[PDB]
Amino acid sequence: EQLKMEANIDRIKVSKAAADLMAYCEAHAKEDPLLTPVPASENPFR
Amino acid sequence: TEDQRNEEKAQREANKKIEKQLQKDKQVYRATHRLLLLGADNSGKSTIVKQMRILSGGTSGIFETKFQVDKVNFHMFDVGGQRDERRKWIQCFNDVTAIIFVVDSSDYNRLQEALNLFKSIWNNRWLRTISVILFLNKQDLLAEKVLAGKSKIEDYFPEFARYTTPEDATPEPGEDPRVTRAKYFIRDEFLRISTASGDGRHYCYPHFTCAVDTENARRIFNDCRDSVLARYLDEINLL
Amino acid sequence: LRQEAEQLKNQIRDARKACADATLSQITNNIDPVGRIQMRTRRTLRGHLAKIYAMHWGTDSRLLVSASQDGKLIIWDSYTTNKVHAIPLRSSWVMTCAYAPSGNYVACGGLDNICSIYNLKTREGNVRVSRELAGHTGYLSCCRFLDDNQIVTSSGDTTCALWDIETGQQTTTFTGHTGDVMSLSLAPDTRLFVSGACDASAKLWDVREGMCRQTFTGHESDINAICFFPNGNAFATGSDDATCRLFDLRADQELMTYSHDNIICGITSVSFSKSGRLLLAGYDDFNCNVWDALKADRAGVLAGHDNRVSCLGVTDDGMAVATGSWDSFLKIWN
Amino acid sequence: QVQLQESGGGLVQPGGSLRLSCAASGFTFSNYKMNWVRQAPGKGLEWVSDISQSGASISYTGSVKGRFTISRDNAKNTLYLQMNSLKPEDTAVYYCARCPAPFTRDCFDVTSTTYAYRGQGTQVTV
Amino acid sequence: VNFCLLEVLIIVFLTVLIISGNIIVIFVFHCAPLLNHHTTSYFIQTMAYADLFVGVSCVVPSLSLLHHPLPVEESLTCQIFGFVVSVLKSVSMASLACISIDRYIAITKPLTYNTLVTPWRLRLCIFLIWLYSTLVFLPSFFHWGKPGYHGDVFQWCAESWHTDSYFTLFIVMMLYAPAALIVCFTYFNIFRICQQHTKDISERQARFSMVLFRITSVFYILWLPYIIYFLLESSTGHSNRFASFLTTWLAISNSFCNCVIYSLSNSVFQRGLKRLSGAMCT
Repeated sequence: EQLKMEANIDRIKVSKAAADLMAYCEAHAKEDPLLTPVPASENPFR
Repeated sequence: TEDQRNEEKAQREANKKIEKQLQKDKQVYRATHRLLLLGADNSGKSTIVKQMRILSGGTSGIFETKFQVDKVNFHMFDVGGQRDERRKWIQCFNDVTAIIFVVDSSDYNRLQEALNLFKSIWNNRWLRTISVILFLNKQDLLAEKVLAGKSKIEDYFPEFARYTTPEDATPEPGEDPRVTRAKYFIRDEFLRISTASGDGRHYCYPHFTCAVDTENARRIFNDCRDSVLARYLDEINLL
Repeated sequence: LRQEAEQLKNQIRDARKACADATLSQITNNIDPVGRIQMRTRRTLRGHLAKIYAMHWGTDSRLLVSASQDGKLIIWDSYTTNKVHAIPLRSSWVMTCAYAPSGNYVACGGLDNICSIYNLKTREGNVRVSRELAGHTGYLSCCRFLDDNQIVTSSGDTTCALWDIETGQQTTTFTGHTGDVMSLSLAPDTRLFVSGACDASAKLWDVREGMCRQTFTGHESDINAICFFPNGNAFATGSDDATCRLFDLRADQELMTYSHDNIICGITSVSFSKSGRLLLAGYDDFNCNVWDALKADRAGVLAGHDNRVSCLGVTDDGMAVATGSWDSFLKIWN
Repeated sequence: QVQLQESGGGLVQPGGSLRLSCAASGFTFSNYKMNWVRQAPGKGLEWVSDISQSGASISYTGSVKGRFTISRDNAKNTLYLQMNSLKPEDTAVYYCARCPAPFTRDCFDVTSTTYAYRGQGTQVTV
Repeated sequence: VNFCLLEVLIIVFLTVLIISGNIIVIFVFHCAPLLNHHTTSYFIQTMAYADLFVGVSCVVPSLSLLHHPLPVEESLTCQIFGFVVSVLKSVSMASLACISIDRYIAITKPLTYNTLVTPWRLRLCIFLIWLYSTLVFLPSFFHWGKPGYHGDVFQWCAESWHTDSYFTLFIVMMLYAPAALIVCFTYFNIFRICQQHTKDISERQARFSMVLFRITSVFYILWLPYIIYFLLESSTGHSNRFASFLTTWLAISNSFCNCVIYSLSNSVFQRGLKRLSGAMCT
């Protein structure tokens, strides 16, 4: 049951996963509002 | 534009009407006292529900009971339909006025489970504030089941033999001393858990409750008085 | 047997461990720090009677819903600080709320074990309940909208369920868990979702088949909140063991822990930023903390509450971060 | 991954003294508080023994209070329940129950049938 | 004013610190959200408004001491100044009274508290405080004596004006002595209840083997020699000059003292002060 349920799925490389996570953080970093703070009128809470 | 001004005026009217409705419900929520009922099943939750129904509502899952005494209304929540584990939905009962706790007096084997339940209530991080009313239910059947004999408390609780009666209110148990030593041991055994730790911010209010005890809603009333009054006496020094 | 299969799974996990040479912060040590991230209460939506226990944002990232155990369901406006509606509720005990991407409907998961679904934009303009989804026996911990019509609902009867509203029956049942399933987050691609339970484990389910695709058991206690990584290959878990952890699907192995010895209270809520550098964790020691996701360092504190932080929600665009607590006060943060 | 296996137990002579162990892995053993819970046939679950995170404070159920003993070895990461002067009704399945939270005096371990942090259990016989 | 400082320095040092404490307590009450959850902290906000206004009034005679820039006849101009303080300090006085009644309600019928102290009756209490504090001392406008010895450096009241003792007796039997009676009655019953409760709870615990009063006591000991010496100099018509001026300034000092004492008294106010200081330092 659990053996056939978990057995089939592949285990990809952790270094590849860390590189992918780093790329996913870096690519959308320019439009990141809290990571890169906004202009005071552009920040709609202001 | 003028339409933006109209939208802002509409939002102002809506927030004013909603704040008016919430301000009207604030007083009725603050006035009414909420009461968690907890306990085992053989401990007569249902019979004391029937006594407050001596004194529609959603019976799906939780049961509700309304009763008012002396122009103060208590609304009292029985957690019926919920599953047995209680580590998480007992966090939801934080701001309640008092945790009523009901114990079957007669059968000594589940008393240890009730004691562990009380200890779990007392030391919980979110339940440390709340005063715990204590009820010891079916008090007559305890007396019959000890006076019939052949059922040793001593086997379950060995510290009963090295125990004596400290004090009592005598005429009600005036037929017998050994039932007095029994029931007052049960009180003392809960109160060892109660006075175990803390800073005196929540208190245990035990009552020896029979099946036929009519006015015991008023005992709930007066010890809600004691809990709220002690809360206010701490509130003087707190602010 | 089953124990030999568990040893085989430990062998495959050790193979993934051999694939895992160094830590992610060890890998991204060439990338420099995020830096300090201060924040301030840009607005303070006050107006609840009792403890705010869960909130949800809108997909406009402008309107939001909060729910408290007084029996009020309040739609706040973040920009004007005005409450659009305040639905009075039949039962007071409410453990979650959810807000449709279409914006028409609001869900109210309660401890009465009935989910309620409300329509906001009604023809008459007076707000009533549309339907009452009733198939659960335990309390309802979390619920989220799959679409406008499909809704996923976790509960304390250890089973999730996927529902359609006008039909009124459980389309799919999700029964793998042993502990009470208490958090869930759903992916942006929406065909797969995740759920953590009180048994220190997260299952990820395909929403069509309704079966546990993957199981992760890194944690040590109850798991209070879970959240997908934005680009969809990972998720973070906030759990009562006072540790937070980042888990991956493709590697099928946990990557990152988020722990400091001085803080001891359990994580209550968790959320991500849009970019995913910036992880946000509510807490019982009264202050939200905010972590660099890829260095596991405490970037900052967002402390403005007097009681435990129940709920924590980031906007879609990623500017504002709403937070509620048991002090009945909801606050919008940067 | 959390891990609990019991060891020891089975049949012994009725007056005998029987030693049991519980191994715990996947967490810091130090901060949690341990319980033993026994299941007699045709019964519900019952809490039997309690010991804190420190091991300085300790508590016993009333029946086997003067009779049995419980010990923790946090550095060795093991739990032990020794039975002394056994009595024939005490035969049961002896689960090792881990408390849910750390740094926490209260627990809600003894439940209906299901619980995350119980061990699988071993059965002792008089 | 070549050597005016040897008497004016007390007034300057009092007034600056009084306004500073008022502003600090005002901001501390405003920033903390759950401070307003209690009913009493509304009255501390009332004291804070009275404290800021009393500090502004103190700043007025300070500017009179050297500059005299405004219309400086002071036959009425300084005179009505005394009216202000005779209202405003007494406003703070009546604040204590209604607070005591508040806590007395919370001791007497403690469940029905929230039905008898509605906030509408709370705004009615605050409006009757300001109205009555105006209304008692108003006939100082009507040429029948002034109730204050504040700002006695004003030489016009030092020479022309004399106390009418019937006016003095009417105002002390009208406003001062009801405040004293109400406060003593409330704290008599409150410490009765509190000590009775304390011994019972400790006896139950051993059987299984008042910052509002501090604020009140500070205010009453600080205002006590002013009323006593006020009655004396009303009674005989004999002045002790430096004693009268020091007594009046010390009576003024209570509004300065209350904010700092409440700062030390509540650690929740200390936490609000810590959060506000971390914000204002940033």
